[PDB]
This record gives sequence, structure tokens and C-alpha cells, in this order.
Amino acid sequence: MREVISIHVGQGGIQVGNACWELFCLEHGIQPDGQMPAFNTFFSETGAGKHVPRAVFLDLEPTVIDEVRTGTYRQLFHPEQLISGKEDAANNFARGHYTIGKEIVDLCLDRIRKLADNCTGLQGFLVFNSVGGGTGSGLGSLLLERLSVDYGKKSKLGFTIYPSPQVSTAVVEPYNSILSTHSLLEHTDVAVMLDNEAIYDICRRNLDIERPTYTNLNRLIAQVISSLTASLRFDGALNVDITEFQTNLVPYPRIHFMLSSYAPIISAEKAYHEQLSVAEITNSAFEPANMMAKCDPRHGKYMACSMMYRGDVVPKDVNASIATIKTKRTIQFVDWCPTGFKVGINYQPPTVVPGGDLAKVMRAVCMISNSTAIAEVFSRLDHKFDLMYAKRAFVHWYVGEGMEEGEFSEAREDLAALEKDYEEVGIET
Amino acid sequence: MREVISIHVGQGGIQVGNACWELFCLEHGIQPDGQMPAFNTFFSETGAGKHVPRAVFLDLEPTVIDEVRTGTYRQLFHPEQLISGKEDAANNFARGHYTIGKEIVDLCLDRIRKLADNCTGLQGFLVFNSVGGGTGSGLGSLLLERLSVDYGKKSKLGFTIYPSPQVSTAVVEPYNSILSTHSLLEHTDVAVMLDNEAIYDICRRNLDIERPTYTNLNRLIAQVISSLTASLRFDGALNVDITEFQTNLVPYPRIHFMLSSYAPIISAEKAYHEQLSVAEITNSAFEPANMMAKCDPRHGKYMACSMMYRGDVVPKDVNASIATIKTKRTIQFVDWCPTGFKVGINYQPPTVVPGGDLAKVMRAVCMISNSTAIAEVFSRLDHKFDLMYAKRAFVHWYVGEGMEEGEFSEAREDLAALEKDYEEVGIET
Amino acid sequence: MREIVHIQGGQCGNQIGAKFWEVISDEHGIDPTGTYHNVYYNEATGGRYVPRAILMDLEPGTMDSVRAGPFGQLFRPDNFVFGQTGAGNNWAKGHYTEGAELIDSVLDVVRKEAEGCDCLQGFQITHSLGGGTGSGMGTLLISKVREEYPDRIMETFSVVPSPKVSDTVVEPYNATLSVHQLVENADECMVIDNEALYDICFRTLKLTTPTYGDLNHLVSAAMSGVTCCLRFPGQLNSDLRKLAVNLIPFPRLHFFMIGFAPLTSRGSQQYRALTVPELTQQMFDAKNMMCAADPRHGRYLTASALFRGRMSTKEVDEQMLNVQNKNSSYFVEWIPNNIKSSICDIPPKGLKMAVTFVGNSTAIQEMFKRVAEQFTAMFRRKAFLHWYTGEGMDEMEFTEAESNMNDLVSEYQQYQDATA
Amino acid sequence: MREIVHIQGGQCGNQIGAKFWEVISDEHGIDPTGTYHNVYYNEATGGRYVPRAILMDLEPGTMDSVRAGPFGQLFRPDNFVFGQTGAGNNWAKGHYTEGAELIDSVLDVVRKEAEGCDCLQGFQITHSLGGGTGSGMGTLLISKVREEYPDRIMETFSVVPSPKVSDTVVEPYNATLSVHQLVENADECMVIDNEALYDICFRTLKLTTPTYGDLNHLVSAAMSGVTCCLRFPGQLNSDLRKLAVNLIPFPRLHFFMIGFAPLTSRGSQQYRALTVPELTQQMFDAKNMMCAADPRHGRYLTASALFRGRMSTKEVDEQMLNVQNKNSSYFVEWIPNNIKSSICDIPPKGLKMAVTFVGNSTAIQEMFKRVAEQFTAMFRRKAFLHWYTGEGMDEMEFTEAESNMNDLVSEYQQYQDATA
Amino acid sequence: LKCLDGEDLNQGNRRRLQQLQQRDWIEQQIREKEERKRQEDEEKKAFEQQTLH
Ligand SMILES: Nc1nc2c(ncn2[C@@H]2O[C@H](COP(=O)(O)OP(=O)(O)OP(=O)(O)O)[C@@H](O)[C@H]2O)c(=O)[nH]1
Ligand SMILES: Nc1nc2c(ncn2[C@@H]2O[C@H](COP(=O)(O)OP(=O)(O)OP(=O)(O)O)[C@@H](O)[C@H]2O)c(=O)[nH]1
Ligand SMILES: Nc1nc2c(ncn2[C@@H]2O[C@H](COP(=O)(O)OP(=O)(O)O)[C@@H](O)[C@H]2O)c(=O)[nH]1
Ligand SMILES: Nc1nc2c(ncn2[C@@H]2O[C@H](COP(=O)(O)OP(=O)(O)O)[C@@H](O)[C@H]2O)c(=O)[nH]1
Ligand SMILES: [Mg+2]
Ligand SMILES: [Mg+2]
Repeated sequence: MREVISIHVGQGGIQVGNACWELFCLEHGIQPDGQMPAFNTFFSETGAGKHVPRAVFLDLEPTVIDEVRTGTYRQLFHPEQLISGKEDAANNFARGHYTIGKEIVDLCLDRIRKLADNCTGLQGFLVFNSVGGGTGSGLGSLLLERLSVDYGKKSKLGFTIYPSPQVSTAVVEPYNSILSTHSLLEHTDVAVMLDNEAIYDICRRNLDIERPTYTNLNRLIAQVISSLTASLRFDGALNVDITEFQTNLVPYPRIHFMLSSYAPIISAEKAYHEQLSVAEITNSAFEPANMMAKCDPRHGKYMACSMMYRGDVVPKDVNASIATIKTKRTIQFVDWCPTGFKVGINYQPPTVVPGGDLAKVMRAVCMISNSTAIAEVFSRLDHKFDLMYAKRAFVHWYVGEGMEEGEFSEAREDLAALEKDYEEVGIET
Repeated sequence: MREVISIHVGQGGIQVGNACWELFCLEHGIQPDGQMPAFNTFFSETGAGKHVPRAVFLDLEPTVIDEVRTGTYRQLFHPEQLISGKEDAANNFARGHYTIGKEIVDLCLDRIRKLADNCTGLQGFLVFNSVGGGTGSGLGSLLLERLSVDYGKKSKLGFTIYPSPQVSTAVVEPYNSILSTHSLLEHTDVAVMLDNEAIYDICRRNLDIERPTYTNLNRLIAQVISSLTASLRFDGALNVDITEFQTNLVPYPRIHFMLSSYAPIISAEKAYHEQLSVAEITNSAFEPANMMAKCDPRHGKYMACSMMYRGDVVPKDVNASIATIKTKRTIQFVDWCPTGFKVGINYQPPTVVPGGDLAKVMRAVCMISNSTAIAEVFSRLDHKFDLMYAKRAFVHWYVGEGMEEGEFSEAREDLAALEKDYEEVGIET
Repeated sequence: MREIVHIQGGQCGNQIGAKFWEVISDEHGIDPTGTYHNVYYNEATGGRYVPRAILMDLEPGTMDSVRAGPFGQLFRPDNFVFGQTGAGNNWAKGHYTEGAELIDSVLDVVRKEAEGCDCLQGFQITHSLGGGTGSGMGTLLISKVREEYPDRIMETFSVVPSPKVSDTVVEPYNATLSVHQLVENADECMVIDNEALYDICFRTLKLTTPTYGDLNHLVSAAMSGVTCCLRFPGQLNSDLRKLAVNLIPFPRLHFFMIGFAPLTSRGSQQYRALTVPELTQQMFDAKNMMCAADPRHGRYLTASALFRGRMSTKEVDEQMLNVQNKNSSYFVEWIPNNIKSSICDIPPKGLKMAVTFVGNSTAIQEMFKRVAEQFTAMFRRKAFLHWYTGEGMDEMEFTEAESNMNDLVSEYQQYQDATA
Repeated sequence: MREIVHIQGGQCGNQIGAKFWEVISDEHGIDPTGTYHNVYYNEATGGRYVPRAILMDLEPGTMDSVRAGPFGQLFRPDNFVFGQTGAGNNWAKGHYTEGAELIDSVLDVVRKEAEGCDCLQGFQITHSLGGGTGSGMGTLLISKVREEYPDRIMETFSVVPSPKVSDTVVEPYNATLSVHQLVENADECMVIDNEALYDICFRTLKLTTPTYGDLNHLVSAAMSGVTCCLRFPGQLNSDLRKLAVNLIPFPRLHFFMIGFAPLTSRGSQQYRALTVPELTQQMFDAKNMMCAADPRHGRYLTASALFRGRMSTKEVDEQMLNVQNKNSSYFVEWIPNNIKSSICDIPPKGLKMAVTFVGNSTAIQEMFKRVAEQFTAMFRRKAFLHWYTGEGMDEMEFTEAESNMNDLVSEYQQYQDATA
Repeated sequence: LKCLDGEDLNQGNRRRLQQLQQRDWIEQQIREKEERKRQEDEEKKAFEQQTLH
């Protein structure tokens, strides 16, 4: 009577979803080919032997879907969930949201309707996508719109890979990343900011590797997602359903942009020389050098923190360490929210993916913080946007596909107002 | 329920720290490969079997800090407790004190904060810096500033190595030893002057070893510091504490510069042919010959004397020796301190490091003398400063790092204040 | 004769009720197969015993918490009102949207188990005041049953939001929105707070790893003791209505404090001396109770002491008189002999004497400020308010409730320091 | 009846307390496990006997001393109130800043151990006057309890620092700060110094290596002999208030010297017998006492002598008359028959006669005079003063405190030359 | 209620057992990591030889 749909769109979304399904099929004893030698949430009995995962993979460039169809888990999925287009995204918006995306959105909605009928105790969605791309934003925006006008009450869990400050893999990512906000606000309930440069540095210092790769990023994001859904999937002294998120992290439905953090991200040799109890782990969890987003909360405030402790952890130690961390001076909460820490416990430790660099440890804490510092990120992005739109750069590639140019400023209008709203909630009464 | 953090900056500091941790790991039988086949003040159980020491080792020069990273202790320390830069500092203060160290002190102070919030009853710090070393003096002064502005109430007991009055191992030391004076004076409550020529004479006239080297001096200093921490470490018929060590040797908060002495430094031949009575060991712990900081205390005056023994002693004998010492004439006290002797006993005789010329001895005495003859040292050192700053020699190396030379006169006047203060209090009422 | 039904709601309430049923089976000597080895249990074909406890909750997961644990086979499957969603920390779910969908069935089952009796002495609920499910569902249920049987009393062993160590963020809203009704239609609202429970578990027993099972064990033992002067004979018996008469001067000061004795660690127990004076001195202290309101910061309007075992009644009564005359300031003067006693003739299993202290004091008012103050800093900015605003609430429903809370606490003051 | 709570404090205080308790146990025939083999001890379930004593220290190390050393299993695991920081030989620390955080709990436990008594004859303390923890915390507790229980007495077995044999350097500050309070809230401050103990264990017993345990044992023997005439029957009984009246003729002249008899070396033990002539000739000796002050440099206002064992009282009284009428100068004239006796019926373990000589003399003004000097220098240069200022205490106190000191000795000196 | 098993009596055993298990897993992971690193180095050497040929 519990399940979630995991829609994976774009390119980064589908790869992090591949890694996520690796981790899931692992920890539930499922074999990658589908058979089996606590899973009604993600996987499901098919009707003949195997088990199929609740997921649909949309994409236009057939390369990644073909790699999945000929990779290791070829028998896992259902050959309909893998919706592969015919053209590419070309890193713009109207070619995934106005012209071509309409050729796939209806088939997507039919498949999603099938997945919904095949389920009973629905709880929400888990969309993964980059926004710095062309189809992860456009088709993602269209799909969000169709769902919000089709299903309604069920809350969506966006996981959007934004552009980091320095590292850059496309020159037009500010444009479409700003274009996607016009639809991220309205339809999406929870949006978890994930950058890459922060995860790069995280893999550098903690995991001691010096040649990290996208696969490692995806492994870590899969770990965070599994620790997110452990409460639905497994036991726990203090369980946290997926409604506790919306009723604990969303002061106003227009300010719901959270950012992640995870611990302990330690290599093998660096845990040998490390105590790593609950106190140390909840001290490390707040270190901005461990956040999964380029933001320094020292220049912001915290509204709420959902902390899920998986593994053998007693509650009284959590309460005491929470008291300590809230008593610190450099981590200040807002006055209009004096009690902020929503803590849950699960009696299962992490389950390391085989062949990974991470070290397996009896305890782990996953923090998801609704804060006010992330606002500056948006501001930064607008900066970039302006320095292009001041000279009308690349507007032709968008106007060529029916995209009425008057939306652009409107986006930088609406998003701009968004920033003021953060300036409305940092007001110490 | 009691711990102590040790910091080792500079080259000589990290060397004497290597020797000191060798002696410690031998004292509690902790094997130099970490795992063990009275320690919670120093070591900590690292969550899996073995132990880690409570200390950080800072040095911009990666020579010696890497030499340890590959030496016979790389399995003991934690690889994050070993901080290295990219080059040296080259003996000038402002190099490793304003520009370069500015980045490394952040990571250092972070490590120190992690250690602090990992310990329970931290009592004090124990820094080390050969003030002649540019990186040593500079980075140590920066750390002292940042800790005194961060921690506050906790105490700090430096153990610095000065340039000898007559012999020297560099030409610009009298510069970068004056600049550290204000830092070590205003942000540190204790200080213990050490100097090689004194220890060299001690070795050459007690142990008969004719050609000593640094490592012998460092082993002996390790012995002194172990006899210091013995009270907090082990049992004791009459114990002392750092919290009592400070408030029994600091008559005024700005005259706390104490010299040290130790006995008995004897080899095997001078051990077997020796009665080794408490009276003789105490009457030898006063001879200006074996004072571990070059001066003539007879021509000066004493203010306070801590006498921390170890081994089997008879308090009757200790007090009788104290009396017959106060009877003497060459060593006279100030008027304003009638009871000038604090003593302390422990219950673990000295340890012996295979690789050292010291002989196993049932008893031992470590004396910390807060006196006024120590001012003489500064005088001579001050002398050198004149004969340099008169002609601005080498000042351009300083100004070539952002430090305007005007700070020189400020530090010189600050030290002249002490040079005048000491020669003032040493009078009657 | 003088029977009781046991409604449980919310995760905390259901877990504490499970613990309480294990303790009751431990006392009356019933192994989990429901056989002997009418006040609480009920007979069934074959000499089986089934407890008259209806278990309700919005999320079904708690089933695997009440059936899996030991002694979980005593209950009957027809007494499980388990929905499918889970109000999820939201009050309005269990009171306006989802509440009214299972309230009908739970009303049916409680009526079925009520008519099966002959002398319904009263109800006693176990739930929380912070969680949406517990608060909302239990409050709606209490409302409807006080609208149904206005003559029988209804005790609630309802915990309160912890003063300092909080675990949720929407706490004060639920706390106030449930107090606004528990002040109206309750009789014995025994309040319990996790902070004081940890205080006891860390200073009175010197334990090291308190799991929720231990706090539940403690509060359930106190729950047993408070009414264990009825199941057994007594040199001076008592019941629920005696407490309800001797413990509330005015019809709205009905929020009590609970304490238990004796409590000793390993060493202390190896050295402690168990005599009525020592139990008294341990009982009337500050941190031997389950309410983070230091009783010296107030005065006891009244307080009952239920002793159990074989003691000397003169010693008990003389000790009551002595402790009232000794700390005469900490009590209240305009009610003479403001301390009440009661004595049962049988101690718990494994003991030889034990006391349960139930004090209606004016000290709890501090609590009803701090939590209330929390609300004032979370409602003056509409923080998280759109959720409750969306499910059918109204701003008045909040504000007046707050005022009511204020009113309530002010009442204590208004008639704490009064005399003639 | 006439119970006595024995508070301890400080390192030396705790050592002397453990020694005193093991001596009392080996007297009353109490094995180190607490079984026979109310004035001091207290009953415990199963027939155990726990000592009615409270330990205290600002550092926890001393804990694992008293539990380690023999006769540690007796003390109750609750009375071990302790701190972490440690006053660290700084009076302000252990009297205003840190110890003041624990004084509340120490008062609570003392109030719990004083309400459980029928007739509390008084208190008794044992603590150094130089150590921060001991002096500071003890004297604050003294002020508290003497503003609590005015009708009862407050005895302190303080151990003043002998100036010659010194162990600390900031000692005179603590000494004067403790004497300024003990002159105001105490009744019998029998002082002890280590010089006299070294001399005794070095000359009158011919020991070789006097361990601190041994001098502690000597002080424990004196302390046990002080009040023995109350715990056992006697042809001439005594207590801690007959003593408190036959001695102090002025509300502030309450500083006593102790003396034990008989003490003889092991090698000379089989030699000269033990009868009241030898006990008298050994008792009044200047260097037989436990105070570095030659009575030849003064006189006695009063001298009590508590004999233990069994003897013809007429011989005792005849020897008293003889020693007074031959040593008439040492006894001041304006008080007639200034010497007092009290004979019990049970000697200690081993011996058959015993003498506890307690003298309130005017010859211990020196034991402050010299200390006065030890202050006046170390103050007028403000030596180590800043360690006392930075903790809240203002310099002013020291000044006025020294005043009292002078006033004190001034008073003494007057009674040395008020002839009649 | 005289004694409650909810307190942990054998905390030392829990601590030591967890320590030993953690050391075991750390050893296994160290070994597999060294193996992987050496295999990567040998593959790089193979590419070196191909290019030289
Ligand atoms: N963390 C993470 N980010 C990825 C991954 N793969 C791609 N990305 C991000 O995707 C962005 C590249 O643009 P795309 O996502 O490929 O553009 P698109 O909208 O998907 O259009 P197509 O490339 O045609 O599918 C970059 O910002 C990447 O950071 C991945 O595996 N892990
Ligand atoms: N007693 C003792 N002194 C040492 C030892 N090693 C170095 N010293 C002293 O260190 C001082 C020189 O300063 P260093 O800190 O070594 O030079 P540095 O660290 O390279 O500083 P930069 O050149 O600026 O980078 C000299 O006075 C040495 O006598 C040792 O092992 N024992
Ligand atoms: N003393 C005690 N308190 C608990 C326990 N379980 C939960 N609590 C608290 O009770 C509150 C939640 O109440 P709950 O029964 O879960 O209702 P719900 O949140 O609406 O489902 C939270 O503040 C929990 O911390 C327990 O087992 N013992
Ligand atoms: N006669 C005797 N004196 C002691 C003994 N131990 C300590 N002393 C003295 O007690 C003084 C220390 O004071 P103390 O209050 O115990 O130290 P603190 O606990 O740190 O405050 C020192 O002068 C010690 O010499 C002992 O065993 N016997
Ligand atoms: Mg695309
Ligand atoms: Mg260097």
C-alpha cells in the first residue's frame, strides 16, 4: 500500500536514475536480471517470475536508452517504459517544450496513467533531471505541467542538476535554466538543488580520489535517494512518510527550494583513523564543505532541517547532539521558526554498492535543509542571464521554434520576484 | 574526563613532537603501528580497534611532515592531522604569518575545532615553535591569535625554542624572534624557554656523549614534557594540574616566562656508582650548570618553583630537602613570596626509549622555575636586534611581504616594556 | 463492576498502550496466549482473555508495532481501526478531512465495546498532543463521546510537546488546537513530557541508553499504579471518581502531574533502604515526576498519594501531615489539608511497596506558556499556516484557541495566590 | 540518638575522612562489606550498615581513590556528589564560580540526610584550608548549613598549613579567606598542622618513612577519641555540647589544639606500662600535641581531657589537681579550676587506656601571627592577586578579612593580660 | 520495575564487537582498493607498451 513513481527525463536524470536503480535492486536482494534468489515501494511483481521497477525513461537521443537496453539490466525494465525519441535536444527549450516534445508527451502520459492504475497506495513522484540541458528542462516542464493539471494532489519531488559557478559544460545553460523556472514554481512541490562542482570537491577531499567521474556523482546521489526513501521501505523507531516533508519543510508553497547534505562520506583508510559517532557525524553534516550545493549557509539562515538517521542509532544521542548544534553561535535559525529539526530514525545501515569507493559504516545521517541562503544562487544566475540577454545572444535559436521571446524577460521577471520573497522571509521580526 | 590538545608548528617543533609521541607511545605500551596489544588524556579510540593521538602537525615545508608520512608511524596518526603547504617560509616572519599561512590556518583551526568537539574535558593546549623558523614563528603566532580569539577560557602552555645567546643556526633569527614576542605574550598565559647550547653542555658534562645531535635533545625534551603531564596521566600521592600549574607560577599576568630543569641525566656508569638520594637530586636540580635555558640564576632571583617528582619518594625527605635548600645562600627568593615552592608527586618512575643514552632511574625531578634572571636572555637577544635594525639590514625581505616595517618598532617597544618590568619587580617592598 | 475502555490513537499512544498491556498482563499474571497463569479484560470462548482496548491509527504500519511485540496476541482483530494514508503530522487531516472517515467506524466499535458492559466507570485514552494523527483523531473522538455519554468520566494519559528537546516543526499548532478542546471536554488530562522522562531516566535511574520502550514502560507503570487502587482490596479503597472529586476545585483546572516511586539503579538498589519515609521523601521531590514544571515554582492546589503494599496506615497519614507542615510554603493555604491519601492492600509483582503521586498543581502553568509562546512566534508570520488553511480551517479557529489557552493559564494565576 | 553527619571535602579532607571511617568501622566491628563483625552509621536492607557521611570534590579523581582504598564499599553511591573542572587550588573558583554550581545539590543531599534523623546533635567537617576545593566549597557549605540549622553545632577538623613545611605557594590567601568565615560560622575549629605530625611520627614513634596515610591515621585516631565518650557508656559521660560549653568562654575564641595519648615506638612497646601517670606526663608535653605552637609561649584558657578505658577516677582527679597546682603559670588565673575531665568505659582497639586532650589555649595566636606575615607581604605586592580578581571576588574582601584576622589575635592577646 | 533491561548492561561487548567488525571490513576494503589501483596501473602500462610499439 506504498509506492512512488520515479520519472527520469533528460540525460543526467536518466544516468543518476540508472545508478539509483542499481543501488535499489542491490539492497533488496534483487538480481540485476530481474529475478530474486520490503519492495512494494519501488519494484513490483510483474505476473511471471521477475520484478519490474516503477519507472519510465524518456529521452530523445537514443544513445543512453540504447546503452540501458544493452547494458547490464536489460531484462530488468519493461520494454515500454524506455521511451526513445528520434532527434536530439540541441540544448534549447522550444525543441523540447513547444515543437518536438509534443510528439512524446501524450505517449508519456499514457504510460504514466498505466503505472498509476497498476498502483494502489500512491505517495508521490521522483523526477530527476538536469536543467542546464535542452530536454531535461523543456520536456520536464511540459511533463510537470501535464501532471499538475492531470493528477493534482500528489506532490512532486524534483531533483534538478543546476549549473555550478565555475565548471561549465554548455554555454546556453543560463537561458534554458531560467526558462524552466516559469514552470518549476507552479507545478513542483519539492525541488532539491544539486550542483556538480560541490560534488566534485566532495569526491576530491573526502573520498581521496583525484580522477572522479559522473558515475561516482550518480552513485552518491543514489545513496542520498535510498536514504530518503528508507523510511517508506524499511523499519524505524520514528518513521517519516512523504507527507511529513510537505508539512514540515514548506512554510509557504512558493518558497520550497531545499538543498541536501549527507554523512559520512569517508573513504576506507580515512575511517580506520576516525571515531565517527553520532555527535561527530551530526557536526560534520552541517559543514558547508559537505553540502551538495554551491552555497555557504554562513551567509544565510535555516528554516527547517529534515534529518534521517539510518543505521543503529539511539534517539537520546540525537536529541543531545541536536541541542548542541542548535546552541552553536555560527549556525543561526530564523526567529519565526524556533524549533526546526525534524528527525527520524531507521534501523538499517547503508548498503554499499559493490565496486564503490565509499566505506561501509554502521550509521549514516541524511539532512535535507530548507534554508534562505540558496536564494543568492538564483541571483547569481540572473547575473549571467543578463550579460547574455543584454546583447540578444542566441535568441534566434529560440524564436525559430515559435517561442515568443516575450517569455524570456518574464522569466527573469518572475524569478526576480522570487528573490524578493526570500528577502521577505529573512526579516527578523 | 580530562584531555589535552597538542599542536606542533615549525620544523624543530615537529621534530621534538615526533620524539615526544615516540616516548608517549612507549610509555603506555601503545605500539607504533597504532593498535594496542591512563591514556584518555592523549589518545582516543578511533572507532575500530586502534588509537589516534590528539595532535595536529602544521608545517608549510613538506620535507619533515612527509618524512613522518612515510616513517614508522604513518599507521598511528590520522592523515588529516598532518598539514603541509607547498614550500617553505625562509625565516622571515611576514611570509608565513600574513600572506601564505592565511589559507592554511583555516583548515588547521577546523581540524582543531573537530578535535575539541571530539574531546570531553579539554584542559589546555601545548604548542611548539622554533621562533627562529619563519614558518614556525609566523604560523604559530597566527594560530595563537586565532585560538585566543576563538576559544578564550581554555589555557595555552607554549614550549618555544629560542636562539642561543652565543651560538646560532641562522642570521635573521633575532628579527623573527622579536616579532613573535607580542603574540606569545598577550595571547598565551605560559611560556617555557629552551635553548640548545644549555642542553648541549648538559649532555657533554653528564652523559659524556661528546658529539650530540638534535635527536638527543628532542628525546630529553620529550622526557621533560612527559614528566610534566605525568600528573594528569597517572596516579599520585600529591597531584598537581595545569589549572593549578598556571595559578601557582604566574604572580602577574604579564610576567610568566619560566625556565625549566630536569634531573637526573646520568648514563649507566654514573648510575650504578650513585647513591641517588632525593636530597642530592633536588640540590642538583638547582645548579645553574644544568639549567635548560642559558642564564646565571644566582645573579638573578627566583619567584616561584614547581617541583614535580616521580618514582618512590618520602615526603619527609622531600620537605627536609626543601628546607635545607631554602637555607642556602646562593639561591635567594624575592621578599613578596615567602612560600616559593610548590611540589607534586606521582607514581610512575621514568620510562626509557631504546635509542637513548639515558639510564633507567627509579626517581626523577622536573623543576619549572619562574624567575627574573630570564630577563637577561631577552637583553642579549634584544642586543642583536639593535645591531641589525640600526642599518635596516634584511628589513626589505620583510617589507616585501606586505608587512610595513613600522611594526618593528612597535614590537621592540613592547619587548622593552618587559625588559624593564622584570628588572623592576626584582626589588624589596 | 466499574469497568473501563482503553482507546489508543497515534504512534506514541499505541506504543504506550502496548507497553501498558504488557505491564497489566505482568501484574494480573496473563501470558500472551490470553489464559490465566473483568475490570480490564473480557472473557471469550475457551477461557480466553481479550483486553477491552480499541486501537486506532491513520497509518497501517503501527500494526506491525502492536501485533509483533510480545503480548500482542491478546487483542482482537476486529478492534483495529487502521486507515491507509496517515495524517502525517497534520492536525486538520485527523479532524476535518480524514478524521471524519474513520471516526464513524471507531465510534461504532467503542459503542459495541461499551454496551457490552453494565457499569461503564469511564474511558481512558492514550495519545499525543503534537502529532497530527493522535491529536486530531483523539480530540474528535473525545468530543463526540463527551457528546454521547455526558455522565462517565474520560481520563487521557496524553503526552505533551517536549519543552526543549523537540522532534517536529509543526508542534505548537497541534498542541494548541488540541488543548482548546481538552480544556473543554476532559476530566483527568494527565500530561507527560519527554524531557522530564529523560531527566528521570538519566538522574533517577542512571541508565545509559533510553529507548522509547523504556519511557513507555515508566509511564505505563505509573498508569497502572494510578488506578490499581480499584482492581484490588484496600484498607481505604478508591476509584477514578474519588480522584476526580478530590483533585479539581474548579471545573477547568484538570491537568495533573504524575510521579512514581521507588526508582533505583544497580548500586542505589544495592544500598537503598525501602521504608515509607524514604518513599515519601523521594516522591515529593522535583525530578521524580513526569512534567518539566519545577513544582517549587508553583503550589499544589491538591495532590493524591496512592500507596500500595502492606504498610502502617498511621505512618502514611502522619507522613502526609508532616510533609504538608514541613514545606508549608510550597503548598496552598486556602484549601486546608490539601493533600489526600489512599491505600491499596497489594503491591506490584516483584515489589513489597510502591507509591503513585498524582498532583493537581499550579506549577504546570509555566508549560502552557512556553509552548504557547512558541505558537506566538510561529503564527505572527503565518509560518506553515497554508497547510491547515487549505484543509478547511479558519484564522479565528486559531486565534480564539490561543486566547483560550491564555485564558486557561491565566485562570491558574487568578486563583493561585488568592485567599480571604 | 544524637546523630552526626560527617561532611568531607577536598583531597586531604577525603583522605582523612576515608581513614577516619575505616578506623571507626574497625572499632564498631564493621567489616568492609557492611555487616556487624545510629550515632554515626545508618541501617540498610538485609542488615547492611552504611555510613552517614557525604563526600564532595570539584574533581572526580578522588572518587576512584575512596572506592579503591579499603573500606570504600560502605559509602552510599548517592552521596558521591562531584564535579569535573576542579577548583584547582584557587579559592574564588571553589567558593564563587564553580563550587557555587554544586552547592545547591550538596545542600539538597544534606537536607535529605538531616530530615531522616530524630535528634541531630550536630555536624562535623574535615577539609584543608589551603586547597581551593576543600577550603572554598567547605566554608560555603558551612555558611549555608549554619544559616540553616542555628540550634545545632558545627565542628570542623580543619588542617591549617604549617608555614615552615610548605606545599603550595598561594596558600596564605586561602588560609585567611577560610579563617574569616570559620570565625563567623563555626564552633570548634580544632586546627592541625603537618609540622607537629612530622615531629611526632619522627621523634615520638621513631618511624622512618612517614606516609601521608600514617599521619592521616593519627588524625583519625584523635578524631575517633574526641567523641567516644558519647557512643559508649561511662562513669562520667560527655558529648559535643558539654564540650562546646566547658571550653569556649567567648563566642569567637573557638580554636582548639588536639592531642592523643599514648604514642610510643614499636621497639619500646614492650617497655614501660600504661597507667594514668605516664598518660598524664605524655599528654601535657609541648611536642606531644598536633599544633606547631609551643604552649610555653603562652597559656591555656581551658583544657578538657577525655579518658577512655577503665581507671580509678580518684587517681585521675588527683593527678589533675597536682598538674594544675604545680603547673599553675600555664593556666590563666581569672578562670578557676580551668581543667576538665570526662571518663568513658571502653578503650579503643588494642590499648586499654587512651587520652584525648583538647585545649583551647591562647598560644595558637602564633599559628595565625606567622600566617598573617605570610599574607601581608604576598598582598601588598598583589602577588598572584589577579587569579582571585578575574573570578568575581573583589580585592576589598581580602583587606577586611585580614582585619578580622588581626582582630581575632588581638582579642586573644587581651585575654593574656586581663588579670584579676 | 526494580530493574529494567532497557538499560544496556553489556555496553562494553557491543562496543568491542562493533570495533572488531569495523576493522575487518576496513581491511577487506583496503585490500580490494589496492588491488583495483594496481590493476589500473598495469592497464596504463599496457597502453604505454602499445604506444611505444
Ligand atoms: N550529477 C550528474 N550530472 C549529469 C550527468 N549526466 C549529465 N549531467 C548534466 O547534464 C548536463 C548536460 O546537458 P544535458 O543534460 O545532456 O542536455 P539535455 O537536456 O539532457 O538534452 P540531451 O543531451 O539531448 O539529452 C550537464 O550539466 C551535466 O552536469 C550524470 O550522470 N550525473
Ligand atoms: N632543541 C631542538 N631545536 C631544533 C631542532 N630542529 C630545529 N631546531 C631549531 O629550529 C630553529 C630553525 O628554525 P626552523 O623552524 O627549523 O626553520 P623552518 O621551519 O624551515 O622555517 P622557514 O625556513 O621560514 O620555512 C633552529 O633554532 C633550530 O635549533 C631539534 O630537533 N631540537
Ligand atoms: N515518551 C515517548 N514519546 C514518543 C514515543 N513515540 C513518539 N513519541 C513522540 O510523540 C510525537 C508524535 O506523536 P505520534 O504518536 O507519532 O502521532 P503522529 O505523529 O500524528 O503520527 C512525537 O513528538 C514523538 O517524538 C514513545 O515511544 N515514548
Ligand atoms: N596530614 C595530611 N595532609 C594532606 C594529605 N593530603 C594532602 N594534604 C594537604 O592538603 C593540601 C591540599 O589541599 P586540598 O584541598 O586537598 O587540594 P584541592 O582538592 O585541589 O583543593 C595540601 O597542602 C596537602 O599537602 C594527607 O594525606 N595527610
Ligand atoms: Mg536532450
Ligand atoms: Mg620551515
